[PDB]
Order: sequence, then C-alpha cells, then structure tokens
Amino acid sequence: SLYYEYLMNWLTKGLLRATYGEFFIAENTDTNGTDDDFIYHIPIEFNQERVPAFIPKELAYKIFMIGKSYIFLEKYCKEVQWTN
Amino acid sequence: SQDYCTMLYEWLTQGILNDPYQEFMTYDDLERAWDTQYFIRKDVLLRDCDSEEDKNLLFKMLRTGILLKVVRASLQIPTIPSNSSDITIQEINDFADLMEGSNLELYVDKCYSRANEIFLKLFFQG
Repeated sequence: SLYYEYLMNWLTKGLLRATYGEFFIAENTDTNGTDDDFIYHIPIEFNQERVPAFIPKELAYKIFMIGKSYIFLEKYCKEVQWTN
Repeated sequence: SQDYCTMLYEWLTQGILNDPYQEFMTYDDLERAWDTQYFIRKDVLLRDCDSEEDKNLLFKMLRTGILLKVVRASLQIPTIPSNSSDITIQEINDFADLMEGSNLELYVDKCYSRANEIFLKLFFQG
C-alpha cells in the first residue's frame, strides 16, 4: 500500500519525496560540471536493477517516462494549468 | 489554517488587510495617507522564499493585493463587487490541498489575472 503511494506520488506529481532509496527512480543532482543548472538533463535517473519483480520493465519504463514528462511539462514547458 | 485561508483570500480578492495579531505575510505601514509602504514578514511566510519560483509566487501575491487595494481605494468603496470581472475566485476550503503542489501557484495566478484585469480596466477607462 505504501509502495503504491510512492508510485502514485511519482505518477501524479513527479515527487520523490521521502522514499529513502526504496524507489526505482532516484533524484540525481550529481553532475560533473556538465549541465550544472539542468538545461539539458532533467536530473533524474532510472535504476533498472531496483524495479520490483511485480512490475514489468516495460511498465517501469512507462512509469519513469510519465514522471519525467510531468516534471518536464511543469518545469520547462511552464504548462502549469494542464499539468495540475 | 481556516482563518489564515480567510485572510489570504481577502488579501487576494479584495486587498483587505485585517491583521490585528501581526500574522499575515504582508502589512501596511502608516497604521495624505496614500504614500503607503508595504512590508513582508519573512518569518511568517508559507514558502521559504529562496528559489526563483517561490519569489515569483510571493511577489505575485503581494502585487495582487496591492493592485486590488489601489482599485478599492480609488473608487472610495469598501469592497470590490464580485461581478467586476469574469475571472471569479473561490474560497480556500482546504489549506493542505492548496499547499500540496502547484495548486497555490494556480490560485495566485487566477487572483493575479483578476486583479490585473480590474486594475487595467480602472486605469484605462476611469
């Protein structure tokens, strides 16, 4: 139930709030001078080794992409009303 | 947070500052009296005002209230009728939801649109 809450947060808000490394999508602001301000990056990585066995890797990639596209639309496309 | 939502709704839709306990984000000085200066109590803010979008939202709230107070003071009226614009604002009936995410940003955006519409109507016509 709480993992479903994790997934629901990520899928409807792009949130990785209080997951403590239990989610297969971790915020990754670790850069090496390339794109320090995330102009090209969207600093979020997707660990394929952390996908739980009860989620198909295709649906895991779809989850990652839904969250990435929500964050994209809300932060860079400034589409606030539609994202909300 | 119900009374805080009430104060914020009043400041966002009518520019009224009824703050007897020194609580709201902003307040008028000077208790002739028109060169008013506003302040912002940094301590009582809802968002920490560190990043750029938080400052954008904070100053959008402040400007919405300022413009609505100007409109309300020019016409010598105590409140702005709810029909003065096509953009109508609802009351904040769930503060937790309002502060959940971009909800506050859209709420302040609607209030700012209504305030700018009324202010520009008033200046460019009256």
